[PDB]
Amino acid sequence: LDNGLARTPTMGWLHWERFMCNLDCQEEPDSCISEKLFMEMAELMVSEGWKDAGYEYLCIDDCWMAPQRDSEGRLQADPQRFPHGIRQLANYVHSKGLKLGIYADVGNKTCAGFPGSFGYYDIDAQTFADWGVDLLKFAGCYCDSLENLADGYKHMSLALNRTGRSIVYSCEWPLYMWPFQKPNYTEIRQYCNHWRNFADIDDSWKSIKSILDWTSFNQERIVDVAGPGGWNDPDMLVIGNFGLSWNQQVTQMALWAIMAAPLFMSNDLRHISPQAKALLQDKDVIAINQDPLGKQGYQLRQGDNFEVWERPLSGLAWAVAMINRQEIGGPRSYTIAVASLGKGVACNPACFITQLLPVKRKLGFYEWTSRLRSHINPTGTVLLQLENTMQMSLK
Amino acid sequence: LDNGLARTPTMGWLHWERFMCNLDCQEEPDSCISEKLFMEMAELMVSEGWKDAGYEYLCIDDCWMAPQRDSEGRLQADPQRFPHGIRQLANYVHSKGLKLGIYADVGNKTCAGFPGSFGYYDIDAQTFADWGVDLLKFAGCYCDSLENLADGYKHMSLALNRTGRSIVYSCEWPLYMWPFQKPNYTEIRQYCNHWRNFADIDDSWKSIKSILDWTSFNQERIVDVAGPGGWNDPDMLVIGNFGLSWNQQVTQMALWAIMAAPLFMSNDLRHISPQAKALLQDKDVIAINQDPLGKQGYQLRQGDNFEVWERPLSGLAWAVAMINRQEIGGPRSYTIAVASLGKGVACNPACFITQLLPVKRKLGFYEWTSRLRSHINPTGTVLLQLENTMQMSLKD
Amino acid sequence: CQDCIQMVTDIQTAVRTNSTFVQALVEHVKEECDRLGPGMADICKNYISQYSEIAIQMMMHMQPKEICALVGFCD
Ligand SMILES: *[C@@H]1O[C@H](CO)[C@@H](O[C@@H]2O[C@H](CO)[C@@H](O[C@@H]3O[C@H](CO[C@H]4O[C@H](CO)[C@@H](O)[C@H](O)[C@@H]4O)[C@@H](O)[C@H](O[C@H]4O[C@H](CO)[C@@H](O)[C@H](O)[C@@H]4O)[C@@H]3O)[C@H](O)[C@H]2NC(C)=O)[C@H](O)[C@H]1NC(C)=O
Ligand SMILES: *[C@@H]1O[C@H](CO[C@@H]2O[C@@H](C)[C@@H](O)[C@@H](O)[C@@H]2O)[C@@H](O[C@@H]2O[C@H](CO)[C@@H](O[C@@H]3O[C@H](CO)[C@@H](O)[C@H](O[C@H]4O[C@H](CO)[C@@H](O)[C@H](O)[C@@H]4O)[C@@H]3O)[C@H](O)[C@H]2NC(C)=O)[C@H](O)[C@H]1NC(C)=O
Ligand SMILES: *[C@@H]1O[C@H](CO)[C@@H](O[C@@H]2O[C@H](CO)[C@@H](O[C@@H]3O[C@H](CO)[C@@H](O)[C@H](O[C@H]4O[C@H](CO)[C@@H](O)[C@H](O)[C@@H]4O)[C@@H]3O)[C@H](O)[C@H]2NC(C)=O)[C@H](O)[C@H]1NC(C)=O
Ligand SMILES: *[C@@H]1O[C@H](CO)[C@@H](O[C@@H]2O[C@H](CO)[C@@H](O[C@@H]3O[C@H](CO)[C@@H](O)[C@H](O[C@H]4O[C@H](CO)[C@@H](O)[C@H](O)[C@@H]4O)[C@@H]3O)[C@H](O)[C@H]2NC(C)=O)[C@H](O)[C@H]1NC(C)=O
Ligand SMILES: *[C@@H]1O[C@H](CO)[C@@H](O[C@@H]2O[C@H](CO)[C@@H](O)[C@H](O)[C@H]2NC(C)=O)[C@H](O)[C@H]1NC(C)=O
Ligand SMILES: *[C@@H]1O[C@H](CO)[C@@H](O)[C@H](O)[C@H]1NC(C)=O
Repeated sequence: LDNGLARTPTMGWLHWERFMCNLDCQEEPDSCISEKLFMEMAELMVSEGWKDAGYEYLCIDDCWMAPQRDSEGRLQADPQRFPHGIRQLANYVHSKGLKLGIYADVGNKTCAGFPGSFGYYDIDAQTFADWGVDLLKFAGCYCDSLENLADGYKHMSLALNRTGRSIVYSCEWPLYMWPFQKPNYTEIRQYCNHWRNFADIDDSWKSIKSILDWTSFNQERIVDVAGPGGWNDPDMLVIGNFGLSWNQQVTQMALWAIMAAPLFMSNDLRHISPQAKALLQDKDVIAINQDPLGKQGYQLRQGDNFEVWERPLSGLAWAVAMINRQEIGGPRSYTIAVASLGKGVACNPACFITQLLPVKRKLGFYEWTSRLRSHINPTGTVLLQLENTMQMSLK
Repeated sequence: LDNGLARTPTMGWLHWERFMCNLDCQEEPDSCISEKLFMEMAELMVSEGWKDAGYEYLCIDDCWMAPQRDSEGRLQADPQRFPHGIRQLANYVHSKGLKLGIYADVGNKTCAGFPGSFGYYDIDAQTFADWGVDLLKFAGCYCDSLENLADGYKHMSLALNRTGRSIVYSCEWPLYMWPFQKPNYTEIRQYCNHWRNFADIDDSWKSIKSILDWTSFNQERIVDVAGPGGWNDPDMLVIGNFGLSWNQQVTQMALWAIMAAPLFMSNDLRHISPQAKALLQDKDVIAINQDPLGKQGYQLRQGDNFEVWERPLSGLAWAVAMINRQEIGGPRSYTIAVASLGKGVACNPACFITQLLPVKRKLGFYEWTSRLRSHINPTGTVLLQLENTMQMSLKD
Repeated sequence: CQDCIQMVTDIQTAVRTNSTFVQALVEHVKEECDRLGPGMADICKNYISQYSEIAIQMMMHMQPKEICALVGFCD
């Protein structure tokens, strides 16, 4: 979308994978969906360096609404779970230096059953603008025709523009049309800031595998569409949760850095391991994600349960990720000629290679005819940064 | 098998999941299938307290043999990867106070193309017994017929009885019998110490899911067969590897304690996390698995992505595992009436409940009409031990 | 329900060995495209030349009981 926003991929926090639709504040007050949760999250986003690392958008997913609209036809928050209102929450998030997001749907209803924005596009866009909301995650549940889907997404895209407020417009437009339509992503880039491609992520290595395989299969149609202002959204980061190994978390962080992905956390910042915090606040990996050139990486090759991905970086640099997809055994050795990396120009005539994940170490200079050998853990990813001749005469 | 062995489930160490068939010892000498690997594994099984927990059987899986037999028709190891021989390696294992295991096959070849033992059952049986072998894993790759499979397994069992040495005989009989015929588990219990039922494990949570689902489906066939002497082998333990989370490792340890399963580790003892060491050396969980009553646990309840398993223990004690199979969200609460546990007699009229996994804490006394409430992490398991009115001065 | 679980465990196991019978399975379903009659046969062959390497990968991640539940054999 040509709104001057999402020039780098959007970084922040979303509550759906960790907290879901928890409406029981009587028995579980610390985990139900309330403004207390988001205010504690906004405190920890500054107090733990999440704001310093680049995460800024404290977004809200489903199950924030009252079951009915008000007498004026506007959306209203739940009186028990959000008594002080969305606008006061937005002011508290802006007072902490962060930005606040919110959720809505093109359909009659949202995905949980809360009221959607069909027939109320201008009204709800103005409501989120008056509340001070800086990001919209606009879902596509309970939509009856794809014409209604496309017209609702375009109507909200123009209606948020008519508010005059800078907003981030996250779409689920190609999410609910892939079983029966090939999406024309030029339209989706024209009307959205980033778009959800494949199905919803969960706390499993299965979802990481399926999302990466679907992205690598359709990479001829979605890579060149991605740029500053429009990104491919492979849902949320699930690092810091219950159902991923450490190598699988490293795989998700490295491949989200390669795919120019919007790094939306879904964890509990009150209860997070220091290792997941150090992985999610890695400077040299977020720098790959927030590369100012903003060109999405792609799968270079696959075979022998090995995947090699590369992303062009700004300033004659490249980012190379290698995945061992073999889920049996130990650290497997992989050797690749660096003349095949970066269309033959990434190491012409010499490139310095610095491994960033799973550990930060330097691997010395490699000439054009040289071969790079590394060891990759199963269900793990070795991510590396490659320089070129554009370096000082000091080494 | 009335050999006097495997009265408790067998504890030890196999190599197939972590090291597989690495034969390139020039490029990777530390991680190839050589006697240096097993010597270092025995040294760390003594030095790191793995023996003191209960793991003793340092076993060898496939890819140890020479590509051809010798001039006497006997099996022989690889002369480069095993320069000193199997007998000297077994002496090194016995010098540390451990026991050594080895692998063979009922077919013409093993699963890696190495020579099998079809028509060589007695010869290789006396060869292993003279080398000092205390455990045999017998596979079923490259076997032509079910009659040949059954007769070869019976022949190997009778030959290992004829040697006279105390050898724990592990079989892959119902693993290869199930795709064509319903296995007769009384016969398998008659001839084997423990038998592999489902396919080979890998470093994934999906394999744990499929093994547990298959065990819960066929639990009316394989639970009452299991006792002292005869166990059901799911597969090797994979705790300490690259592909499981902490809660999935907790799930595997608690459920292998519930299922009266053999605890064969398959990891790197040179590179293991302290959390995996503390989980694999949990005294109360191993005491649940090594319970002298020998009755295999069973799935009590399944619903709403929740799984309740229970195992009867000695002294009227019970072990209860609760699994949250929902792989999205945070921890989920679960409340169950304790009168539904242990066929109604586990907490009659009262019972003390002690959580053991994922953390050890005392939950206090619960009556017969009481309801137990708990919280389970996603892909995780809460493991509990319950004692009835068979306790004194611990009741105050 | 359960017969599907046995058959899908068999199909998942047969490529867990990395035998590359993916080509054999694609050739089998391309042969099954001739069951639709001469009109839709080459339509099925065009729709199975693409979208078949990826779909078996989604089925390879998927649990076999989940495959049976999603196609309607169990839930
Ligand atoms: C080759 O195969 C044969 C055939 O099975 C084996 O022979 C068996 O060996 C076991 C050895 O453990 C024998 O079992 C033991 O019997 C002892 C008493 O003998 C008689 O006792 C009563 C009648 O008085 C009968 O019920 C019994 O069958 C015998 O007639 C018991 O005291 C032993 O119990 C001790 O060990 C067990 C572990 O097995 C513990 O659980 C107990 O608590 C206790 O400590 C034991 O039960 C068995 O009788 C033999 N059977 C036959 C037919 O000979 C060979 O051992 C085997 N050889 C090799 C090398 O594998
Ligand atoms: C939000 O919901 C409204 C309707 O509300 C819900 O639907 C009703 C069925 C009923 O259950 C209500 O109680 C409930 O709240 C949706 O609006 C409907 O949109 C459809 C679009 O397909 C309209 O159907 C069309 O109506 C035309 C005349 O009004 C008629 O000419 C059309 O017929 C042609 O097309 C059909 C193809 O479906 C074909 O079969 C015919 O032969 C012919 O070619 C067609 O019937 C409904 O009339 C609309 N309902 C109302 C009350 O206006 C709305 O789409 C939905 N929004 C989203 C995003 O899902
Ligand atoms: C509603 O939609 C309209 C589109 O029809 C949109 O108007 C666009 O606004 C952006 C403002 O961000 C304009 O982009 C600028 O164009 C000027 C040239 O005219 C450039 O100088 C600007 O470049 C600077 O800023 C960039 C960051 O955005 C930097 O990357 C750059 O290096 C410079 O520092 C900038 O590109 C754009 O031209 C218009 N488009 C049109 C057709 O007028 C409007 O903003 C939308 N309104 C809302 C509320 O969303
Ligand atoms: C290891 O490899 C050896 C060598 O291949 C193998 O031994 C062979 O087993 C086959 C079993 O099919 C034997 O073939 C049989 O031979 C007898 C005569 O000796 C025939 O009567 C049999 O014919 C009947 O069965 C056929 C089906 O197989 C029918 O088609 C036919 O009409 C008859 O009903 C049958 O041909 C063969 O003789 C041996 N060869 C030797 C040298 O022993 C052994 O089985 C393999 N072991 C394992 C574990 O796989
Ligand atoms: C996606 O669809 C749109 C149509 O909505 C295509 O845009 C059209 O491009 C032609 C260029 O020849 C223009 O004349 C039309 O005016 C455009 N339509 C609109 C509504 O503006 C677009 O080309 C399609 N994307 C791709 C990649 O083909
Ligand atoms: C299984 O084997 C035992 C002994 O070998 C026998 O008594 C029993 O009848 C067999 N079961 C069946 C179903 O034939």
